[PDB]
Amino acid sequence: EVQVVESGGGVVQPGRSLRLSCTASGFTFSNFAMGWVRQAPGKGLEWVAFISSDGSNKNYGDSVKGRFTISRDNSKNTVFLQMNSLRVEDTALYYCAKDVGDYKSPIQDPRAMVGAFDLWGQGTMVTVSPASTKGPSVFPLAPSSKSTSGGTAALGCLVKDYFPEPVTVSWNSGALTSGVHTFPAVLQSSGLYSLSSVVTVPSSSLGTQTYICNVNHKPSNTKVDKRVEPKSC
Amino acid sequence: SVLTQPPSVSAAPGQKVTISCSGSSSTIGNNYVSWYRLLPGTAPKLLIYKNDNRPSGIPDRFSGSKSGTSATLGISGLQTGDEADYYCGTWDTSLSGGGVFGTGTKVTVLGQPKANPTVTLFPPSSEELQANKATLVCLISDFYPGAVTVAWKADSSPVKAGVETTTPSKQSNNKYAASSYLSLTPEQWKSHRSYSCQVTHEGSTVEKTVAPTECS
Repeated sequence: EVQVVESGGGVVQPGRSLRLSCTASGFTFSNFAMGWVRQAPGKGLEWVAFISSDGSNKNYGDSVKGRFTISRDNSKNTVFLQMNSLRVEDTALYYCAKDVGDYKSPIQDPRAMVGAFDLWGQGTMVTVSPASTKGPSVFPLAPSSKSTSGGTAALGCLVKDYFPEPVTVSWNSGALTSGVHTFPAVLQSSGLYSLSSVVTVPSSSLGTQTYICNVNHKPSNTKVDKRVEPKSC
Repeated sequence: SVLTQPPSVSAAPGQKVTISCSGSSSTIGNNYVSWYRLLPGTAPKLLIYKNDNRPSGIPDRFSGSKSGTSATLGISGLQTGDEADYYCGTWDTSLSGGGVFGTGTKVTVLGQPKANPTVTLFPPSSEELQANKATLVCLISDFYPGAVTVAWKADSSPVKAGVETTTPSKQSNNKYAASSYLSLTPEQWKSHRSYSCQVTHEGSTVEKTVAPTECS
């Protein structure tokens, strides 16, 4: 069967270069255009680069012009993406993809460029950050000052500016699990991650029960316990 | 450069859904439209190309069409494995750059009751402000289908810069949650009368507002 496999991804500092490779098998490689497409977590699909069967005709997505170069070696069934002058914003999963091609106006026309990809790889991840390992700063998300009677109240902690992933969070050392949700992280333009954790609790408990979020960041050997209390106003 | 899609479409198992893709004559009008499915931990998959052609192996419950400035993907016989994100795409060869993809649509195969989100908007903590930073945190929970749109306002004006929003994540009760952040300077925070988080879900928008001058 037709297959495509990327490699070369990793964590790299801004300014530096990285070369991704894609090897194809199971079809006549020289009869099809190939391309690279990327997707950053929480964002959409973005065209990176495209190259004709013979390697002569190339094009690039606007965000990468003059920094990335695509090439292929038809004797080795390989496509390359040379990435220069990397930015935090180039952080993404990078897919190698095969153009669907088309016939001669049934025989295969190697000059075809359809721009529709009928075979994609699983992708290789590229993360761009200037950061060294760094433990988080934890800030409280205090319950509403209007939750003074009954009902329920959301409270949380904002876990900011750590690297690399992951952080895990518990509440009251694991005593509190119902109504707890810890969100996926966001990569900031700084190249550091942030996330939030929230718990919903009875409003009547806010004056009597202590709530502490316990943050664990093993990469930096850091744990933080942050008491989240009602606001004074 | 923008192919617009609805953020969410849904139906019960066995029913049919359609997903629209809207653009202009420069893109959709003149060029072929393709459609893709993607699902985390899988390679994306081509469903339709050249407006309405199925590549080998794609069954006929998938269809495509195009008229004027909008194109459409149809999926009949909806089944659980169809829950994924769908993207249209086209390539305008009359410009030097590459192709474009649409804004994306989550298709949900309805398996539980619809649930409207609870929205909680946290102003910057005094602690964070003392650290010379300011993050508004909009936490959105207990909704289904698991797709929302989030927009921010400063006073009455839309804000685009400084916004980050996470993809909805399954909760332990099997509903979904999402988070959105608006990063400001302490000056910006104190400079406005209010800020609002607006969350749109299935025909409802819920807006929460906070103010530097009030105890939320």
